[PDB]
Amino acid sequence: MASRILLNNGAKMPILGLGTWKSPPGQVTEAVKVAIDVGYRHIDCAHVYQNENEVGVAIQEKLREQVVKREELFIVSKLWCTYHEKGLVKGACQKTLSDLKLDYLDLYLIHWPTGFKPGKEFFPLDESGNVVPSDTNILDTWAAMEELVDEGLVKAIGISNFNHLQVEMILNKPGLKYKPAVNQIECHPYLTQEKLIQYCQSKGIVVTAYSPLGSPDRPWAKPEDPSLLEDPRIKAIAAKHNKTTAQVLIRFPMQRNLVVIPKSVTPERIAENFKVFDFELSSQDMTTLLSYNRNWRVCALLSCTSHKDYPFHEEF
Ligand SMILES: NC(=O)c1ccc[n+]([C@@H]2O[C@H](COP(=O)([O-])OP(=O)(O)OC[C@H]3O[C@@H](n4cnc5c(N)ncnc54)[C@H](OP(=O)(O)O)[C@@H]3O)[C@@H](O)[C@H]2O)c1
Ligand SMILES: C#CCNC(=O)c1ccc(F)cc1OCC(=O)O
Repeated sequence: MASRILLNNGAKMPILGLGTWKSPPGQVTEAVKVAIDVGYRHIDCAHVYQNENEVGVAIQEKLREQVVKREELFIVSKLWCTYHEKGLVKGACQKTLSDLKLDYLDLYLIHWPTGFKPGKEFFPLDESGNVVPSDTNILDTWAAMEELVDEGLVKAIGISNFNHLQVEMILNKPGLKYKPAVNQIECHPYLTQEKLIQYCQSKGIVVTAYSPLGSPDRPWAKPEDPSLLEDPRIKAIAAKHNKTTAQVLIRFPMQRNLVVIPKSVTPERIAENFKVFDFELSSQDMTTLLSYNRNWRVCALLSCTSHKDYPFHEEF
């Protein structure tokens, strides 16, 4: 298992990164510092997570300390839905750069295919509670992303939560200048994504798996929901390999040629989660884990199910 995967922009991306959604601002600086100390070279960020300033403090301190060089880091962020407008994309990217203390991003993603009305609110609602859309389409937003590459602000651009028809729309864009490098999607044994993964990989687009542990800290969790970390079938595979259940859940996408971004703010778990380059799941193990699919989503974007670009009506 090599540590990096080659992207279609010619750059290499570390296959294991640190997630930062829900990482409290008072804990995430330490989390990222510890992560870099124990070997992480890829951090997954987003403006909407409201903690990029604090992530940036950690990155900058480790650069200043010469623990790592900037070229050895792979920093990812995402354009939020209220910034899909041509005239807002650069400023959104620049705000993220300023917060992260960087002069470029390694990868910048369209966070969701759905554009929302610009303004202070991340989810602008009408008087009845539906998200208020933007009229700006996926293709014009993509053109704005391409401009960021040409201005030196980002080294690669990609997409997140795009279904295969939406990926296809970009690939078929008239005058397409840069193909998406990455599609970041939810993926774990309860949402195995075989169809979408195959499609993206066949087009040379690298897939990043989010919520690989099933996001037990997701704010809308309910007691009756399935739980990957507590699934005795997965625990059994972990026990056989003398690893933790989380380590199995992280190794699983790695062996499918995916990038994976487990989140933790717990120093011991941050270190644990990185120790996944010392064992191999068998083909049988992999197929067994795949068999647990139930099309269950942590992130279903439920306030946007009527948006013209809602991604999850399509089968994949
Ligand atoms: N593009 C998108 O739309 C999108 C959507 C969702 C997520 N993401 C990205 O993907 C990252 C990962 O997804 P996620 O945050 O939803 O959830 P996740 O990585 O599947 O799970 C995070 C949870 O697992 C716990 N955990 C971590 N390591 C553990 C271990 N070794 N043993 C037991 N529990 C462990 C964490 O606890 P502690 O932190 O307390 O240790 C936290 O509660 C996000 O942080 C974000 O960067 C992107
Ligand atoms: C379900 C769903 C869609 N996402 C959200 O509602 C959301 C909102 C804010 C945030 F910080 C993370 C959020 O979810 C994770 C993400 O989108 O990266």
